[PDB]
Amino acid sequence: GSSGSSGTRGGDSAAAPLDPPKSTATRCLSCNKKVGVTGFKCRCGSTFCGTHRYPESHECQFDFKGVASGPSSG
Ligand SMILES: [Zn+2]
Ligand SMILES: [Zn+2]
Repeated sequence: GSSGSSGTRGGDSAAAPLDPPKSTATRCLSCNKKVGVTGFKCRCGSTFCGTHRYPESHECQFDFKGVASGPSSG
């Protein structure tokens, strides 16, 4: 057996999916990868990694400037 503990309190959390107070973290929205701070915020608010930071890579839910087209992957 071993001893140890880790926890944070406050209003740091910037983006996170609908989850209970049991635990909260920051990960990508497509690869659910630990992005923490390095994460790249998007117009939709969500947080992605340096791989899915761009919109074209991740179907941005937030309607860009309202107008919508929906680019299909040939
Ligand atoms: Zn990602
Ligand atoms: Zn987005």
